[PDB]
Formats: sequence, structure tokens, C-alpha cells
Amino acid sequence: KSVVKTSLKKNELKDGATIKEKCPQCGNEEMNYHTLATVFYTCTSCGYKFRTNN
Amino acid sequence: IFVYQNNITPSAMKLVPSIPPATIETFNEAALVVNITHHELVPKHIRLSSDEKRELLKRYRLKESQLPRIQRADPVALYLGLKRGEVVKIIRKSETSGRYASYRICM
Amino acid sequence: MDISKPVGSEITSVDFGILTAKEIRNLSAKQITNPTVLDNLGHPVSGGLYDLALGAFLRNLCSTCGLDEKFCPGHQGHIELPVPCYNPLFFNQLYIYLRASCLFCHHFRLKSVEVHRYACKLRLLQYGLIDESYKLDEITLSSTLLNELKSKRSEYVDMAIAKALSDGRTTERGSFTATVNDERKKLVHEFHKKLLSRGKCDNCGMFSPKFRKDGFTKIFETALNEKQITNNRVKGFIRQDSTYILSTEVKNILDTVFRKEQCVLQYVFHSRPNLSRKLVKADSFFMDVLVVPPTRFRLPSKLGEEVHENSQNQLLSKVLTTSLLIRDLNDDLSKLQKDKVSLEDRRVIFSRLMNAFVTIQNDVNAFIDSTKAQGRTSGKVPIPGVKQALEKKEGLFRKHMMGKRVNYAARSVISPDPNIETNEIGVPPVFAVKLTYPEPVTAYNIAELRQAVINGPDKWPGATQIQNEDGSLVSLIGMSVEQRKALANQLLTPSSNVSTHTLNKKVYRHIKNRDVVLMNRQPTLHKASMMGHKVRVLPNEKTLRLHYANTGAYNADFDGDEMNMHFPQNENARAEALNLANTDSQYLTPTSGSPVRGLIQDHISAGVWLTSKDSFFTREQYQQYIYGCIRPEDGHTTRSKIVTLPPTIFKPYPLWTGKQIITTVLLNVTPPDMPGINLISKNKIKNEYWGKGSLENEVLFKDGALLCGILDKSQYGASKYGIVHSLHEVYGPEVAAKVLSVLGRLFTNYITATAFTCGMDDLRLTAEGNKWRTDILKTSVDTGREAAAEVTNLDKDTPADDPELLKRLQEILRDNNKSGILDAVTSSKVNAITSQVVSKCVPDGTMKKFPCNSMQAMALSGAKGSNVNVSQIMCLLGQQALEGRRVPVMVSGKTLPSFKPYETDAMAGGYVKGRFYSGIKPQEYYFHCMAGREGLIDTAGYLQRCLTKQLEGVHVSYDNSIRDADGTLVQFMYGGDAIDITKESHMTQFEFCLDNYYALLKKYNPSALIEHLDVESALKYSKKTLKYRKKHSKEPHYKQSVKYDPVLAKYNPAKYLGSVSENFQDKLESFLDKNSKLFKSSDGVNEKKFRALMQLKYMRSLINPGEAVGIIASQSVGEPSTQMTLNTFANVTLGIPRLREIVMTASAAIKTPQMTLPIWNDVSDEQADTFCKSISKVLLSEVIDKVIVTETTAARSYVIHMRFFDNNEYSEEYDVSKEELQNVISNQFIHLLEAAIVKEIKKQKKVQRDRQSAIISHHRFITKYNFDDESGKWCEFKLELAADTEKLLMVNIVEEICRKSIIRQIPHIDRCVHPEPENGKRVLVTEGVNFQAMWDQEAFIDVDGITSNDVAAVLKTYGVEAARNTIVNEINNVFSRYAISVSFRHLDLIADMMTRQGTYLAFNRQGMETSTSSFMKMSYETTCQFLTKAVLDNEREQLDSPSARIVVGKLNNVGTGSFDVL
Amino acid sequence: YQRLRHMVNDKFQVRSTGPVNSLTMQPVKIRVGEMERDALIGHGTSFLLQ
Ligand SMILES: [Zn+2]
Ligand SMILES: [Zn+2]
Ligand SMILES: [Zn+2]
Repeated sequence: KSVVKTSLKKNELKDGATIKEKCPQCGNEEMNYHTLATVFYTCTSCGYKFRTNN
Repeated sequence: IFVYQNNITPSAMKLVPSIPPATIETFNEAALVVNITHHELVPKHIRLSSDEKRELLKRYRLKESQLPRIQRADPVALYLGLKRGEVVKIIRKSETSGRYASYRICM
Repeated sequence: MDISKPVGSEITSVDFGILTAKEIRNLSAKQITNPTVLDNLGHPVSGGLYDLALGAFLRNLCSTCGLDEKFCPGHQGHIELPVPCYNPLFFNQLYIYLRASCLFCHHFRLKSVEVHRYACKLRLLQYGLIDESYKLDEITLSSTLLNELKSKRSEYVDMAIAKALSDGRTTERGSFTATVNDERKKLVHEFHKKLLSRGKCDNCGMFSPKFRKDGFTKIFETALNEKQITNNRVKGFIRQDSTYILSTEVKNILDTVFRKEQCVLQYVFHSRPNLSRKLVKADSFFMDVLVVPPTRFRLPSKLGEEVHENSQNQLLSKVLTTSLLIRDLNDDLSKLQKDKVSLEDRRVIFSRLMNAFVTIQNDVNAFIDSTKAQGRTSGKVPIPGVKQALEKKEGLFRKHMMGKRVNYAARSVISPDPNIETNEIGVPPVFAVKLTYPEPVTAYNIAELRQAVINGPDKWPGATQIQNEDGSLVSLIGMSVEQRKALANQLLTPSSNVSTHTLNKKVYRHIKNRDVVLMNRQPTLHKASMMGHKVRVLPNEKTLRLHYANTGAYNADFDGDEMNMHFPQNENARAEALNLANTDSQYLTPTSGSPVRGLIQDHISAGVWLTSKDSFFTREQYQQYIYGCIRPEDGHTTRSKIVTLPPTIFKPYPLWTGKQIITTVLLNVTPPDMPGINLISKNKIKNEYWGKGSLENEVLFKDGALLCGILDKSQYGASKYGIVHSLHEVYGPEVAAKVLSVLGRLFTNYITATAFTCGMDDLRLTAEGNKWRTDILKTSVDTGREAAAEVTNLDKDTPADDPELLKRLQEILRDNNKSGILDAVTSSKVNAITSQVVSKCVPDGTMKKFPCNSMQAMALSGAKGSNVNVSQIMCLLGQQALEGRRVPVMVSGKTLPSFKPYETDAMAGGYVKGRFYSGIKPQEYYFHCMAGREGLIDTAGYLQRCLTKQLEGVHVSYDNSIRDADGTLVQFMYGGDAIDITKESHMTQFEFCLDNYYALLKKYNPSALIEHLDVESALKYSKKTLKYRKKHSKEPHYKQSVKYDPVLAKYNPAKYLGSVSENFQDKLESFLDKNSKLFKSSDGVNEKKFRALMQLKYMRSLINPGEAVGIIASQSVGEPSTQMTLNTFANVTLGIPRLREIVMTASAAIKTPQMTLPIWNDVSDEQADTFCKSISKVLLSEVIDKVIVTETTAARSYVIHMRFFDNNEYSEEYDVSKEELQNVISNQFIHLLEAAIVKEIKKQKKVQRDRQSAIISHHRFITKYNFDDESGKWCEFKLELAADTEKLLMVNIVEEICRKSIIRQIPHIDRCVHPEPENGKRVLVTEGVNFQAMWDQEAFIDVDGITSNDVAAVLKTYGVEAARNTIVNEINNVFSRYAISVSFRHLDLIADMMTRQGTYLAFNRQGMETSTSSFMKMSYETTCQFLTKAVLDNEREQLDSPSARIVVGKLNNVGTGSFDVL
Repeated sequence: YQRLRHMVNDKFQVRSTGPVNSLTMQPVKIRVGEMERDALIGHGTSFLLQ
């Protein structure tokens, strides 16, 4: 009944800008990431993740 | 072996210890609408002969109780109708290793 | 300690007893009768606490032993008690039996028939026959009959026991374990349950009067009720042939009852078959004496010049004061004549008795347990008692035993040096002077020792003191040269005294380089945090000096944080460190087997330039550096004369390059006899950086020479399958240990030549880079506005000034959710922006390029930082984020006073277009300050402690079974493989192992091994089984032929060649299948030769026996948790809390159980989506459009109109039939509706018409019903109440109801949700757990793939095994989300551990409770509670656990004990 | 630049032996806590822990 968008589909879920990242799992060249300097990584292809504190 | 539909009188439940050595069983219809022995988390189970048993102890030089225990109320145990003191072959599939044998003692 | 003082005697076990006043009197050295402390001369007041009998006091000498204060061990006497005192600890168990017995027959009020059977079953379990205890109750056939059966009990018991004593299943000591310990707890507890459940005496039918105790130990005896006196007297003929009960009174009662009941309680309080054959006595309960510790422990105290009496000595006084006054009050009792005592005079003496008793009974508590004691004068604090002394802080076990102050150690700051050896440590001379070692005088070292003696104390290396054979200690400190000189001449002089002729003098020398020490850094989260290291005194620096690569081990940043030197005093301890925990053996992560050490920073920063194609060198250069690092004066000579490479380029001019160096490096470090490595790998750099057509990303070694690739952390850093990992694998660590150690020295040398630096120029773009950087940032203008219009569902071109637009925003601003919803949308778009500036400008737009650009080179080479840093500091910081949100808005609708309300700009929402280089606007700046404040607030073990404690006894035995110290089996094979975690790595690396085979052949050396091995049966048997599995391949698990067992199961792998995990077996075959081409291209190495060989490695890879994995498993888990301190943003509980639920709680109901539902493939998404709604839970409050109620006033009436939505809609939405909607209200809603209104009031002081008729009938206040039977749009009806009734608020009462409505709920099922098809898996996610209900949905869903977090219910429904499997899965998923790898072996170990009872066991008091091992239960929580039950059962502790070993300071049982000296 | 005063006492402390506790016959106020003790166990080094 509301006039605005309260709902979410799958593709809008892209989180953070993308940077060129070699996926240590699938060898993808792109992984999304977030920070804490603790740097997350998330594969674009297989969705594989890892984090980097260093 | 008997199949009740749902309910049993608790006094009839005391006709359960009626007639050793022979044993008596009454099971739930609904509970049996699904096989537990087929589930991707359910390992296989096989009862053991006493000689196998006496060897295995001798083989590991172990007491009865030193072994891994399984409780008798287990539906699985109930599913094989196993008496206390019995031990059963157990096949676990390791993810690292392959099929991995093991054992538990009916308690 | 002195090893010249050997002790043959040995302490095997400890037993428990209660000290009886009798022996106490026998073993007392004195009684202390006087509350007075000391005379004015300070001498002990006679009959006072400090008497010299208990020991010497000050300069006085002991009365008892006559000894000085030095040699007097002390002595302790007693204090006689005029009144028996309830022992406050026992007071509960003691009070328990009081109610149970019948005061008349002096038996327990239950029939002795039942009393006989337990003791039989008890008797069975002292010898440990568990199922036999089930055989007993199986026998059943008037007092006559009661005799034959209970007699027939005994014969069967002894028969089975004699049968059990025939063989060795149990011996005269009985048999006791955990499953043994189980029922002993269960019965006796439930046995005691029946003690309080028996109303009338089954023996005499009499009624004994009730008793009422206090916490202060005062038991008041409640009088008999008349109906008891009624029945007592009626039975009073049948036996023919609220007031304090005194301590003495209660005693004499059970004295009979004990004489009565001895036979049964004989088994109750004896943990084991009692060979001593002692009889239970009530004396051990009460306290008729008080023993006072020796004066020395009770000596007074002080903070300084002000001296303070010992507090317990005060608690000693009040007992002596209260006693003498009572002992004097008793003097009036006997003088009071029984013919002078009137009937009321009995009460004043009773007023004296109860008075006297409470005080002296309160002193018992106040002395022992102040919690059991009455407070004093409302203040002054409770004086610490002995009970309060035990649990102090962590408890005396934990505070002063489980940890201790120690000697021979120091604490100081550390500082980096590359120059030492990584296994070494820098030593300032200050410590060198102090720390010494008990040098045994020998033949070989004689001259040396003389020198330190000559050196004496203060000349390094010094000799501080000397012990002769007599033990006489000689301090050279005040001793001159010639004084020492003659002594030096005297050191080797023979032994005059006989008893010392087998003894020699010993020396204390300053530490020298040959020595090793032990380091630790607190806190210690894993074993590597403590290591031993070689020693070099460093002249003139005042602090310890450490090498870099060691830092990661101790995880030290050189913050100035201080660590701990440790200097073992004997060679064994010295030996243990050197060859085990020292350095090398630790090289891999116990968890993951991953490289834990390596070069850091500048080192990595260096390698790039050296490996450059621009590296060129003169012979002079070339030679120096080579020798510069190597130092053949080390022990590291492979070849005495230094061996070198020729220059790459002879003419016109001689030249070397950087690569050749590393080869030369390998050249003289590597064993000459053995060939060099061949290795294929890569680096972290793309070849394109260097130019067009470089291969340098690939790394290649051949003949142990460097033919391609630049060095990297991916190589000589910590990385799996790096050269360093490789050389560790191939040659062994000691090589690699040197190998790493060389590099730093070399690189350091190299730095000193060309050095390195950063620059301002480094951070400049070219002109176009900025020109670019403008362009994308320019387009960003209207981004925000567009994001709004879509969310608002407005046209994209809607100008930001539209009121409706502005209105909806304010509307949106009101919602929490919609706000967060807005952000992510905005979040998404701007992210893409960001992904453009950086992608274009770095590296292509930089003024300096790699490799000259040091800022890039550091990040690129992963030396430090990532593209993120440089990118954000050069391209821009992009949009800020706060916990997955934008900046919270002031309720004004303004982000910030610089912004008008409801602005569309992302910058207005925290989108940072600046870069640290070009500076940031204040608004921008003020934002980032918030983001900074995050982690701080965010930054603002106890778990793991629990784990380790319970897991101490975990160890490997030789049989490869995993055992506790009691030998209980856990895992038949360790990991189902038994492969060590460390060696595990290269097993699956075949191609590497294919190469190097000859060298690989060198290391393993199959030659000598043949004598000890069967080469056949496994292989024969294996291939046999292989066929079956091949034959049986595709059938499901329960169909699998059980004929042939895993080869490992039939064969000790250590004993037999070929006993193998089939996966490994299979992979090998899969490998050998396609890789056969290599054996052609090979050197002639035969697949057979290869197949056979690899098997060896596998069998070489077996874990050692006696390894304690539990600790290794313990640290493996608790330690990495620290990094989970933060979290990102299903939605289950995460981090430690989710963990704690699993391990800590073993929670029955977790907050968020989720059934995992896979479905059949044939079903479409719609149908499931449809189906999802079906099983989903519905509520009335959901479907209600609006409610309108009307009240009027002949009576107080209420007309109630409800408006719903369009029938189809929710009928589509929530899958609703108006009939239910009708029926639901038609039944449950109404019944609820008039219901509360009554309480509310009470608080104040055609067919429709027929359908309308029934409800009105069943329910009082309904005068009308109506509903919309077509559109369903509304329901409406009328109610009425008494006219006089004052106003009620209808809306809210009704408001409450519909939210409590249940239009259609599911059996323990709440919401189902369809997630995304991860990993090609098609599943539904739910909350709540019911298997049965789901078992009907099978058309949509396969059953066998259903999983849940509910594991208890799984255990409930499916039993233990499957449940265990889930346990692992979940726990993994934790670290999985955190991307943290852990050996499943740890997990399975943890898994199989909690399942050993087939039940689901946390780690806590409960999980620990079952421990046969006691002291471990003691030091854990409560020193007293467990302590009680121990003496109650009179347990002998077998000294299995390390904890106990520590308690007595004893050797590992276990750790070395698996090994035996001969 | 600027020079912090000590927030920490850089002073080391070193004891081979010395005066001991009267209660426990132990070194009076280095303390080796539980987890410290716990490490040797994973190493399996008994006589060190002894
Ligand atoms: Zn990935
Ligand atoms: Zn003495
Ligand atoms: Zn009685």
C-alpha cells in the first residue's frame, strides 16, 4: 500500500565498489571488498571470500 | 512386534516386561511414515557377532566400558532392536579420508 | 632442585578421610584453651595460639621439636569442644538422612525390601557391572515371600561377581570409570529421592516428627499432627516385645540407625570395594575438637612497620571465648539441683542450652564459612575463613598452583635486529652477570671453569658461586683473585668424605653462547608464543635484541611491549627446548599447516630490485655480497672453499646479475651430494607491468637455480607452496632455517648499497590523470536525485524540489527501514562511480610508474598495504559507510547545518570526493571523523580456558587410538587417516613430487626400511576392495556392500605398506591415470617405482604416538577467534555468541534455529513460492484494513465494524479462504474477545441469521453478527453491556486481540523463506523446527537433505551420529563466514568428544561433572562443592590427569609416560 | 617533534634467586600463569614443565 520501495531484489545487493582482485579460489580477476585496516574480499565469480588485515 | 496407532494405556505399558526371554515391540505409525536409515546424514549400522566382539577387545586390549557408548533409547537402536552390551559396525564417510569404520556399544 | 639428591620413593595415589577426634587427640601436640594472645613480653600465652609447642616463634625455639625457627616444620594441636558442632559442610548430607529414618524402628521409613536391592546393584558397581545391574531387577516371583526373593538376590549377585572375578574383567579393586560413575550418581541420587518420598514407615507404620533446619545450622523439630498421634497410638500397641533438636540428641539417634543401617550405607559412601572393611561412624560427621594450624602459618602479619595479627587467629579466639563461657555456664547447670528446677526452670536452662549452642555453632561458621555465619554488628566485613581462603581470586589452585611466581627469569623490552640468527636472541651483558647455571665439574671443561672462577663474579663470563661435594656454597663476590686462585686449584681436588665420593663440585657460571633460553610473550594464545632460542651476549647494549622473522611468531610489533626470558637449570629441560619447541619444528600452522614465519617489509621491498633485469655487478661487488651474507665461519659449510658462479657476460666486460646470486646462495648452503630443486610457481605481479612480453610473473627453478620469476612473499614470505615451503619439504627445515636466515643478511647488505625511499612525486598524477579524474566525477551530479525518484516510485526526471518528492522523503525519513533501504540503493550506484576513477588513474595515470614508484611497488609487491589505500588517497575516498548505513540525519531532516533538509546529494550524505593528497572539505572532513570513531568504539579466552581444562588428558597412544589418561577410546584412527597436520601439505602435490624424485628418493631412503615391513598384503587386499567399490560405485550408502572394510581398518598402517585412505589411494590412481605421459617424458622413473614410493611418504606421514592433540586442537580453535572480535553487515547469531551456544551452553533452544529445506527439481520457483506462503504463518492483524467501533448508551452497547482488504489479495498474498477467516473469528477470535472484557470488568472493582444465532447463543454479549460474504471486504457486528457500566476503551482492547490472532499457524513452524540458489543448491530456509510436519511436503521436497541447527532435536529425532555431523558443519560455517580454515580433525575430535555418552554435552560444570578425574573438577569452579562428594564416596584418585600431576608436581603420564626409561 | 615521558616503566626485573615467600617457599613479589604452563603441554616437554 505504501508509495515507495520497501523491497529488495538480488542484483541490488552488490556491496561496495569493485577492484581488480585475483581470486585465490577460482582465479577470478574481480573481488568486492570492505574494510575495518582490515580489508575484506569477496569473489565476483564463485563468491569466494577472504579478508586481509595486513 | 506390534504396531499401535497412537495411544497406549500406561498399565499395558507394564505388560511390556511380561515374558522374558522373548521380546515385544510396539511402534508408532506416524513415526514410521519416514525411513531414518535413508538420510544423507545417517551412517550405516550393522550388528556384530560375539566372536568379532571378543576379538576386537583382545585386538585393542580393552574393557567393555572403555568403548564409545550409545544410548539405548536411540530410534536407530530401536530400529535394529538391539540388546544392551551389543556393539555394531559403524561406517562414517570422512570428508578427508574415505569410508571410516567405527563402533558404539549398546547401552 | 639438586639432582645429586635422588629420591627413590614415589607417590602413587591419594585417599580421602575424615579426621576423628580420637586420633586427633593421639596426634595432638597440645590443646589451646586460652583466648589470650601474648604476654607483654611477647612470649606465648600458655594455652594460647602462639605456644612454642606448635613450632618456634621469633627468636624462641619450638617446644615440640626444640628446633630453631629455620628447621622447625611446625606442629599443630587441638581445641576440645564442650558441645558437638555440626560440621557445616556435611550439614546438608547430614540433615538429609535425618528426615529419612524412622525414629522408632531406627530403620529408614521405606521398606527394607527396596533397601536391599540397591545395595546389591551398588555392590555390582563397585566391581563395575553395568548391564548386570539391569539383570537384577528382572527377578520377581507377605513377609515370608520377602525373605526368599531378597535371599535369591544375594546368590545371583555373588554368583555373577564370582563369575566376574573368574576372568580379569574386574579385580578386587573393582573397576571405576565414567560410564561406571554415571549410574552411581543416578541411583544414589534417585535412591535419596525415595528417602523423602515415603510418608508412612513401611516397617512400623509409625510417624517420626519432622525437622526444620536453618542455614545457620539450627534444626527445629516440628511436632506431630494429631492424625499421626491418632495412628501412632493405634499402632502403638502393634510394636510390643518446632523446637531445636540438640546436636548431641541427633547424634545418638542415627548411632542406632547406623548400627541398624550399616549394611546398605556400606556401599553408599565407599567409591570402590572396601578392602579396609571399616564401618560407618557418626563421629566423622560432627566436630568434637578443633585443630589449629601451626603458629608459622598463623604468624601475625604486617603491611610494614605496622604489624597485624593473623585474621584466623582472631577466629580462633571467639571459639575459645564462647567455649569457656559455656563451659562455665555448664558449671551453673550441675549446681542447679533437679529438685530446685521447677517446670518453667527447664525452659531457662533450655534457654541457656539453645543460647550456648547457637553462639558456639555460629563461631564454627564464622571460623570456617562466613556465608554460613551470622553477620557481626552490621559491618566490619567478614573475616576470611579457611573456606574463603581456598577459592581466593581464581582460587588457590588457580592463583598459587595453576600459576606461580618463578625464579631464573627476567622481563624487558626487545628490539629488532636482522643481524642475529632467527633462532637466536640478543643478550645485554647486564643479565649475563646475574643469570648462572649449575656447572657440573667434569674432566673436559676443567680449564674453562677455572677461568670464570678467575673471572669471578663480575668479569664476564663470570663464576658467581661454587658448591662443593658437601654442598657448601661459596660466594666469590667479596672474594679477591688469589682467594679464587687457590680455590680454582682446589676445584678438581678429590673427595675426602666417603658419602661424597660419588659426588663432585659444581659451579655457577654466567650464561654463555652455547646456552639456550626460553622466551614467552603474554598473552599466549598459541604454543608458538613460547619458544627457546640460541644465545649471544651482545656487548654494551642494555636490552634484548630479536630478529624480525621471529616477530610474527610472538606476534610482536616492537611496541616496547616486554617479554620474558627463561633459563632452565638442567640439561634435560635444556635438551627438551633445543630439539623440540626451539624454532624449526614449529614452521607451519598447527591449525592449517601454513607458513608461520618469513621475511617482512623492506626485505620484500628489496627482493624486487635485486631480481630486476637491471641487476648488474662487478666481481668485487659480486664476491663481497656473497661472502658478506654467507659467513662460512658458520657451521653451515657444505664446501670449505667458497664456490661461485661464472659471470653471465664475459665480453666486453665481466658481469653478474641478481639471480645468479641466489643460485650462488643455494650453491654453498645446499648439501653437495644431493641435486638441486626444480620448481614451478608464480608471483603476485602481472607480467604486463614490466613491459611487453615478460614472463616474469611465472617463477621457475631448475637444478636449484633461478631461471625465471621475481621473488615474492608468495615465495619467501609466508605462503603455501613457496620455495621456502618447498625446501622445508624437500631438504628439511634446518636447511630452510638457514636458508631464510641467509636472505635477510644478504638483503640487508643490499639495502646498504642502493637503499630505498618514498617521494612527493610518487603521489602525483600526470596531467591527463586529473583531467580524467575530473570527468567521471563531473557526471556524478544528479546521481542522488535519480536514486530517490526510483525508490519513491517517481519519474527519473522529477526535480528535487517536488513537494510530493520532498513529502515522501519526510515520510521515508520517518521509517527506520525505508531509510536503510534508501541508502543501499544510493550506495549501489555511487560504488560504480568509484570503480571508475581508480581503474583509469592507477596505474596508467601515475607520474612515476612501477618499479620506480615506491608507493606502488610496496603495495603491488604486497610489502605493505593494498590498492585500496593508494587508490583512496589518490582517486578519492568515495562514500562513507556507518555500520552499513549513511550518516544519521538530524530530525530536522538535515544531515548537517550546511545542508538544507532533504537534499539529494550523495556528498550531502557523506560521499567523499576528496583525496588525502588534494585535501578535503570540512563537511567532508567532519564526516570522516565519525567513520574514524567506529573502530575505536568497536575495539571497546575465558571460553578457551574451559576447553583446554577439560581436554588436558587428550593424547595419542601407540595403537593409534586416541585416549584420555584413563585410556578411553575416542577415535579409532586419528583423523580417519592419522596423517599429521604438518606433513599433510605436499601429499596431494604429485607433480612437484614427480620431479625431484631422485632427491625425494634420497630423503626417504627405502633401503633399510625393507627389513621391517610387509610390502604386499595391504596392496593385495586394497586392490581387492577397490574392485568392489568400483563395482558398487553408484548405489547409495545404505546399499553399499559391507563385505570389505577399509584397508586401514584391517591393517596397522605403521606396520604395513599399502594401508591407505582410499581417497589418497584413489587420487593417486586418478593422478597416475592421466599423468602417465610424464613417465615417458620422465628420466626413466617408473610408475611402479613412483606408486610404491608415494605410499612410503604417506606412511612416513603418520602422526607420532603420545602426541597430545587436544592442546593442539584447543589452541587451534580458541586462538583465531580473536580476529572475529568484529563483524560485517539468514541473519543468525554470529561470532563467539553463536559459538558459545554450541560449545559453552549446549543450548536446548537457540534463539534462531533454522530448518534447511532442499526441494525436488521438478517443482518450479512459483510453486515453492506459492508453497512457501502455504506453510508460512498467518495472523489476523495482517489482513485488517481498518477497524471502526461505535458505542451507544437502555444499556451500554457497542457496534463493531471491521474492514479488511480485497479478498483475492490476501487470499493470494497469505493464501487465505474467507471461510477460515470466517471460521477463525467464528470460533477462536470471539471466545477470546468476550473473555478478557470480563476480566477487564472484574478489574473495575438466511443462514447468516442462523449463523448469527449460534454465536449469540454461545457468547453472552453478542447481540449481532455480520460479515461480508461476497467481497469479504468487512466484518461487522454489535455488542452490548450493562447500562450502568462505566466506559471501557474498546479500540485498544480489540487492538491487542488481532495481533494475537492465529489465522493459520504451523506445528512449531514460523516463517519459510526462499534464499538464492547458492552453489547450484535449491533450498528453502525456515525458522522453527518440525521434521514430522515437513514429512508431508515430500512432493515438493526431498527429505534426506534436510539440515538444521536444532541439533538436540536431530539427536532427539535422528540419534547421535547424524547430529555429530551437523555439529561440525555449523562450527565450520562460523569460520567459513570468517574465511578461516581449520583441520576437520580438530572438529571431529571435538565432535567425537561430546558424543562419547551418545548425548549432547557442553563444556561446563555439567560436561565436566562426569569426570572420573577429580582435581580437574576441583580447580574448575568451586573448591568446596566437589571436595565434599569426594570424601563422601571416599574416592582414591588414580593420578591420571596432568592437573593432578601438577598438584603434586609430577611427570606426564602421557607426555613422557608413553615413553619409559629402562 | 616531541618526546613522550614514560607511560611505562622500562625497568627490567631479573631474578635467578633471592628472598622467597614464607608461606609457599616460593619467589616473592616472575609469575608464570596457567596459559604459560599450558604451552609446554602442547609442546609435550615434560621436564621443562617440571
Ligand atoms: Zn573468491
Ligand atoms: Zn621443627
Ligand atoms: Zn524407627
